[PDB]
Amino acid sequence: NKITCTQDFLHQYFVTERVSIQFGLNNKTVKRINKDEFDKAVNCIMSWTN
Amino acid sequence: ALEGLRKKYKTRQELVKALTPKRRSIHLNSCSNADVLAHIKHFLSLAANSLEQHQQPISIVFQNKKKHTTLDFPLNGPHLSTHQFKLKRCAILLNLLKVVMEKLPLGKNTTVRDIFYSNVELFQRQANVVQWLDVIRFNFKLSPRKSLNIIPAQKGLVYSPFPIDIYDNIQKQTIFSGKPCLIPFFQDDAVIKLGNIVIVEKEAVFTKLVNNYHNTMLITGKGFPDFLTRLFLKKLEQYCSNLISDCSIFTDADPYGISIALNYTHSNERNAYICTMANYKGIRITQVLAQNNESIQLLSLNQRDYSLAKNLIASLTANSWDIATSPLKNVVIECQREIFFQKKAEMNEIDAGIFKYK
Amino acid sequence: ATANAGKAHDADIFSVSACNSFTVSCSGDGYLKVWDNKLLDNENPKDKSYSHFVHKSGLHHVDVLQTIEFELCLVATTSFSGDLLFYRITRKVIFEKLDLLDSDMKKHSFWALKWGASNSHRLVATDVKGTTYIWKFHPFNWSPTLELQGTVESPMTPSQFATSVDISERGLIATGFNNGTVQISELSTLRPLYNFESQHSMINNSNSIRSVKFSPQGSLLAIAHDSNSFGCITLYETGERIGSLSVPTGEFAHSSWVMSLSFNDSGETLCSAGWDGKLRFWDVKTKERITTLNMHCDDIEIEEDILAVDEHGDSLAEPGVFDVKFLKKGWRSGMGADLNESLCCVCLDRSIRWFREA
Amino acid sequence: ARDITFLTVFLSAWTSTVRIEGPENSLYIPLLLKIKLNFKMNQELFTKLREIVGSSIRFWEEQLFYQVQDVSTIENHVILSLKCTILTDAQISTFISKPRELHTHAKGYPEIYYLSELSTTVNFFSKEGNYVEISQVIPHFNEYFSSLIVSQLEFEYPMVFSMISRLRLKWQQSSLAPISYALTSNSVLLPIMLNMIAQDKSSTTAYQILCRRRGPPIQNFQIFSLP
DNA sequence: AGCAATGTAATCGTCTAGACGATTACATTGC
Ligand SMILES: [Mg+2]
Repeated sequence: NKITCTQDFLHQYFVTERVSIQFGLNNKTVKRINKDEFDKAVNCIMSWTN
Repeated sequence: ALEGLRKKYKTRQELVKALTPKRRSIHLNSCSNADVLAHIKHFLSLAANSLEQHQQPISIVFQNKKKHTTLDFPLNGPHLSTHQFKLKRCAILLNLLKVVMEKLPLGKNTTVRDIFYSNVELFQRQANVVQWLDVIRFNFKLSPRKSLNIIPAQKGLVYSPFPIDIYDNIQKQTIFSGKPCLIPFFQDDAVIKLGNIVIVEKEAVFTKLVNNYHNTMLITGKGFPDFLTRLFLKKLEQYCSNLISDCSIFTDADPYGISIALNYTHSNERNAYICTMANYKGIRITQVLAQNNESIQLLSLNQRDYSLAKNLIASLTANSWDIATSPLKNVVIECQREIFFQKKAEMNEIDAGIFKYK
Repeated sequence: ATANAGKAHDADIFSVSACNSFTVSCSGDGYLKVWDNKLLDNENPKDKSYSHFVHKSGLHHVDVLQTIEFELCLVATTSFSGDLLFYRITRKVIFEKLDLLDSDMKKHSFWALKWGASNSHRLVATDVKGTTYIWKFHPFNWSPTLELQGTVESPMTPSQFATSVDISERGLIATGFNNGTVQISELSTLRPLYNFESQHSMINNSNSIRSVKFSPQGSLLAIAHDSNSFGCITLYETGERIGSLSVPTGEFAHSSWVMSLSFNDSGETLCSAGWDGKLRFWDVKTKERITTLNMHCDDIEIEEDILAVDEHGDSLAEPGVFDVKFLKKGWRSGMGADLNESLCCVCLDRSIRWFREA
Repeated sequence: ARDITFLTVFLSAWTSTVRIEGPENSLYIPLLLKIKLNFKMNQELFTKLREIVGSSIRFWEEQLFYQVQDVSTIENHVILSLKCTILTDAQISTFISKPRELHTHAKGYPEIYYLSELSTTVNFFSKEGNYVEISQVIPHFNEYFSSLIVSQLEFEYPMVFSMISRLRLKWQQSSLAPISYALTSNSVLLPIMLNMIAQDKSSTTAYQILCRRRGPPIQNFQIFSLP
């Protein structure tokens, strides 16, 4: 099987988000990315540099 | 695996309570040896087979002293509280429930101290055993004192110049004349026979009177009196009041002595068995400053000696109004006097003939 | 020398005050017993006891305030649980309890109390821990109000009992303590000018401070303490020692603690109230005894008004004195009202006896 | 030879792997446990990455209660030799091995499997290419090695990568033998109770955020913190 | 040493989701 995301479950349910100082589990920088869009993006990145 | 727990249940609540392991909440309750034996065996067997075959997380639930606590086995409370070492209370409960099994059929009572010393590395304290005994005693509608063959350890000690004779239909024990021994143990039925009362504390002044001994009997529970000493005093009074006379507690001037004396004198509104002869002729602060006209005896009050002295002023004067006439008038006035004077006396160093009439 | 108000209260009188109209005196049995100052020729003050129940815990301190320049008079009193209980005594007599403090602040046990007259009326009161608050009166349609303006924290750690206090004219809040260290502050600065201590350089003991009184001018400062079995008074001129008033035999002024003392109107005499029962009058120049007022319970043959036996059975032929006060000229009424200056006293046998010499 | 390889969650594109040495109601137990973190990136980059990897000793020693031994690099990897502090060989024997052979009958005991290797294959794709930026990968070393713990490694292996479950086990393992010794005058129920403690779901991180939350400061989860 | 009380710490209800605050809990005084 595959893992979810720590924030996907954290955002599907209604958590008041103030657990950043307590649980430290809220990192806003990046989220779950679909495999197809990520693959096409990295392919484009490699193709640009050549 | 979340594939089946996240995409099918879609609620913040209604999930932490539904997808919770099936707990078999078991009640401790369901006046004879066979009845309690059978009920405790049923508890033990129903817990054991549930753990073994069905694999059921047990949830022990019981009642506590009325002014509810549930001891779940795999600490399955979804709230990791810092104060959560709850399996050391459950393993003492289930261990005492085994000693009860091992001691009931023999019909010979065993003290709390022996039970503690059998498994000291587990119970870790003789107070814990008593605390958990006074819970399974209540949850079984049994008297805390007349109970499932577990007895106190005879703290209180009595000096008497005449052989008193207890009579318990457990057969009779016998306190002997002139031998500072412990008060004999007996159940709540004995007809005490004689063949005056001066109660003390700390065992130090008591030992001094035993050494001196210049017909006065010297009952003395060592700190704050135990149940055995209070039962001894009560039954002694109610069976030989026409012999004995002038019961007198003797404590020092600290706002602790005034509580040790209060233990003999009167308990709360639920005060079943207390010695009612407690004419508290204690060593007051106006009795030391009068003999101080023959390391100072007078010690200034700290923040514990006083905080507890003004707590017997707020407590005593709660329902009764008239201070002019009351059995606690003497206690209240002496309690206010220490707070005003800021200095408490002692009885260890000021021993004299005041204890006797002459 | 004046009509003794024997058997005033029935538990224990603990203080007294004077208001040129009133002679308010708290006691242990909950209620004040204000006595009208002006009699006519012989009327006993017993029928003038205008009692009013205040708090059932008890009372230890009391102080009054008279402003005549329309005739607002107040009476403050602290209880044995710790509470300011201002009572605006109007005029027959009505005891309207006043509430000038919020319940939020009322969390600590106030102990001492003393009023400060306006030259801006001020009142201060020490806590049991050692804190010393300083209020300020704004009576000014009618709403008396007590407003805080400072608090001189006890520098010591751990803190002591904080027995006494003063609000001297020019401003020096001599907060006495349970072992020397008489804190000295300023009424308009709240910055401790000095921090005194017990000049005794003997072994470590508990020499408490019972009273701290100033001079009407504002120069002298009487200090009354005890060497744990005697009474001594040492002046702290504004600690800086001027001398130790005592009597020849050692270094003691009384055979027991000097419980209270007060200055005079001209500041030329220092009356003393000792547990030894005498009232030895000192002087600020000669430092010698003037007169002795021994007390005994044989003034009246009839036993119904005099008290000679305590609650337990001992003989109070040697009554202690908890508080005495001085009355200005034209305060008391009777013979020698203007040519003589009167003083009142409070004894152990619960008998307020106003006094007059020559 | 059953093996489990978690699917590649594209947070950058990386993977995982749990190697087990068992015979095929189960109880998973740490070996005696090496956590491999080979990057497989097609400079000082390896030095700083090893620094971040070794910056998690505070986590492994204050949350999961482990004991690091080596941070050795076998020519490609940043492996961490981890020895369990709670599930020591003495406890591993005492709790389960003795009744598993002493009480030989149709008991129903859980068959204990094992696990040694956790080979992660985090493969970053930097936007600028070969060059990287420091402190930019903390919310990439913290949103994978926390998501994997939250999702499955606390459910299907609650004894080796579970914070609160291991905390409860080390809290209540002292009174685990005398609670059955007083229940059946034996030690038969030790493996069943140890399996039930792992099977408990009310001690995973999923059911711990969603509560009344009486105590804030626990489960820091900010692993691989930059020095 | 068998019983007890003080002090504060932690959690549990209400009332403004956290807080505070007004309540019980058990550790550390004590005789
Ligand atoms: Mg004592």
